[PDB]
Amino acid sequence: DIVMTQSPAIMSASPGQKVTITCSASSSVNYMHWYQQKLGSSPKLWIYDTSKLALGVPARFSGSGSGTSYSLTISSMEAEDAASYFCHQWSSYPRTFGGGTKLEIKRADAAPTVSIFPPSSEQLTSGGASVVCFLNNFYPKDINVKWKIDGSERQNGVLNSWTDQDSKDSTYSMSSTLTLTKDEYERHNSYTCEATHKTSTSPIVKSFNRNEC
Amino acid sequence: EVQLQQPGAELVKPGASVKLSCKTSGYTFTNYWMKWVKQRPGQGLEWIGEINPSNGGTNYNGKFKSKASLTVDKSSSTAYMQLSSLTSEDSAVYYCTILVYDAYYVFAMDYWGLGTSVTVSSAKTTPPSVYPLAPGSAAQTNSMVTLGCLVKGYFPEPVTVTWNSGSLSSGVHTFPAVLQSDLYTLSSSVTVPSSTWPSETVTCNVAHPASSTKVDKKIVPRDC
Amino acid sequence: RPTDLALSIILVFMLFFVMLSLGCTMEFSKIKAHLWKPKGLAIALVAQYGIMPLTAFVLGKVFQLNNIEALAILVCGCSPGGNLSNVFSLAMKGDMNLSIVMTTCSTFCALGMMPLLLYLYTRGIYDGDLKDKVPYGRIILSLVPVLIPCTIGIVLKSKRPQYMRYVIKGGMIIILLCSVAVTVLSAINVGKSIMFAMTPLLIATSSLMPFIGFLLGYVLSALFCLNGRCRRTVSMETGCQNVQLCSTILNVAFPPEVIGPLFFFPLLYMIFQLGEGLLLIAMFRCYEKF
Ligand SMILES: C[C@H](CCC(=O)NCCS(=O)(=O)O)[C@H]1CC[C@H]2[C@@H]3[C@H](O)C[C@@H]4C[C@H](O)CC[C@]4(C)[C@H]3C[C@H](O)[C@]12C
Ligand SMILES: C[C@H](CCC(=O)NCCS(=O)(=O)O)[C@H]1CC[C@H]2[C@@H]3[C@H](O)C[C@@H]4C[C@H](O)CC[C@]4(C)[C@H]3C[C@H](O)[C@]12C
Repeated sequence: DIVMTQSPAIMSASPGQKVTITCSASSSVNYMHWYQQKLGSSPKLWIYDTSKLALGVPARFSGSGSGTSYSLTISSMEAEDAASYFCHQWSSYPRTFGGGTKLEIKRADAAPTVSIFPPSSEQLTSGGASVVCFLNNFYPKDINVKWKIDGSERQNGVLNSWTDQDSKDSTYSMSSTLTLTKDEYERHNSYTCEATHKTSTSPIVKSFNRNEC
Repeated sequence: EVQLQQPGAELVKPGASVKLSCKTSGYTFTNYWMKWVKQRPGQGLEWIGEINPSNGGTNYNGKFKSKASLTVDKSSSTAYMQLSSLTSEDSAVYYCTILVYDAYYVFAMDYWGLGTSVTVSSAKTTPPSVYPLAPGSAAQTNSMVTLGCLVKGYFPEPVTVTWNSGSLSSGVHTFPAVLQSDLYTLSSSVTVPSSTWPSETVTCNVAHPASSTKVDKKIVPRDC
Repeated sequence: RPTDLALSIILVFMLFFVMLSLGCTMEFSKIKAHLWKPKGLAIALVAQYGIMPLTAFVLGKVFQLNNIEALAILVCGCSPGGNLSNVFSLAMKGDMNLSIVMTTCSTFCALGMMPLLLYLYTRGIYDGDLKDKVPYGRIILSLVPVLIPCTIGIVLKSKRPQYMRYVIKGGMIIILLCSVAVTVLSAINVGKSIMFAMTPLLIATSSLMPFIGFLLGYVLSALFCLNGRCRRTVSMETGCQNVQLCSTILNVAFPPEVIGPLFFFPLLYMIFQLGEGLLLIAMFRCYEKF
């Protein structure tokens, strides 16, 4: 079996700059074929036999190389090309796909819009309480979230949930929930959600106090 | 036109067996090989096996020889698969592919199915419980207002969450669900004008086709 | 694909007429005499089934070929003796009364030995089995367009040895016309063959397999001290192969995209086989002139 070391795993790009993806086989492979998978869709054949084009693929794409190092080149990137590309070979069974690279679109950095929503009374009636922290419309995707209870950090019950690229704004979003019991929620009054991003050195601090309801 | 139809999702129990169908129409069924591809969320694609419908000969992957059993029925043009003794790490999406290839005039073209999202449940179905979220009263009033409708503790995927039955299409953000104690929770957010929120009722309708449960709940400010 | 069907039909008519021409050079009594006391036939069978497939195996292992390419080389190696040897052996005055015996017995033995050699050799190259995809309705059907024209030729000679002429000239004329037609039908596909990036290792293998076949056949014949004409007959029967089974085996066993450029391999084998055979024929005729 031939394994594939496809690098880089995550790629950032701009709409108009050339980009290259290298698939590095661990054994001699004659032909290498590239699959493109968009968001929430089945992958479709893109480039086969390392230089030819499938039916419907735009002419900008191009593959080159031979031996154990094949590349995919895009002459002029457009906004429609943000997808995931897998290198696939069928010349030596079993067919093995690559790890895949996630091709994104870069833009100016944006600051997250941190929000805090108090737990609903339905959760309290049920017997628990989960506060949420909404971060919306930020870039780049790397971000750290700090959860503090009564001014003290608590790593217990910390949730993270990213999103895909926004097709309109090319940004991201977050979702953090602190899962605690009703008694634990009633034990404290101050809840603080801390958001740290590269855009601003000073973290964004949002707090909710249950004393004033 | 060439179309390959696959079931949307299949629900199993650990240690059980499941049958995957790939009904093909619009082309003669006994010429192109049927390749099955498994995609686990978090890894790359994996090739499972092939089958020649007109002959029955199959070639398998090394590690799937004892888990997969591809079969076809030319009368119904339906290519089958029979996963056996499923495990918690068999939860993936399985595609059925045919590839057109010839050398007289060189050209190629793929025809993929929509994928049969197979998951291992080991837990009874539970219907969605909408937990409404409202902006803080002490928070400053602004032209745009953040809204959320947290849904927690239901099974299985998928779940459809919209706002006002798809009336709003700008700022609608929905987040992927995460598994917690054999259950998964989902959240959603949207940006709306300050005037439209009280004037027009905003209901975060939730659809759970697997459990056939549809719960619609509106968003109201916290009044005490 | 209609071009492929037309090529198959024209080639079947080609074989029919060329063997109708060729069947005039032998007699039934000599066929019986050579079939009895199997000395030359045993050597030819041992060669074609112990040194050509072994050459395929060793050459594929030593040239660092893929699994599918090695499978194609092995399938071409295990294939029965082709009907090209019948035409070729006339060009060096070989014992034609024995080349027919070689071809017939080689086909009949292949019908039951090709699965055996394939199973014995493809271990580690093929996960499943090849004892089910071998076309047994084609090995025994390719033998008919060889025996029928030859049989009617010997019957024509033995019974009515006055229609020797006329039919020979007509057959040669129609053979030339259909050969030109096949040239036209093949030059349109040689372009796509050269456009496809056939690996030079495969071109070297296809060029070097018939040479090793010829030389090993000659050496084997020299070891057992055969006659003059019988030596060339065995040394060129053991090198000509029927590579029209390789395409069928590969198409049945593997998808059309895995074989890829190997779909043109039988044409390459035929052209290199023709080139080497004609070169040897010219060399031997020059030797005979001096
Ligand atoms: C196609 C023939 C080989 C086929 C074979 O051995 N088996 C296929 C039979 S089946 O489909 O499986 O039934 C080959 C073998 C001998 C070949 C001939 C020789 O190579 C050379 C002569 C040269 C003449 O000037 C004209 C063509 C020709 C007369 C060739 C025609 C054709 O290529 C022949 C007849
Ligand atoms: C390779 C050809 C056919 C053999 C075969 O099995 N082909 C299969 C084609 S495919 O895989 O299915 O595409 C053979 C058959 C007849 C041969 C030709 C004839 O024997 C004679 C012509 C005429 C020229 O003067 C000499 C070369 C030639 C031009 C030959 C070239 C080549 O050897 C041909 C064209």
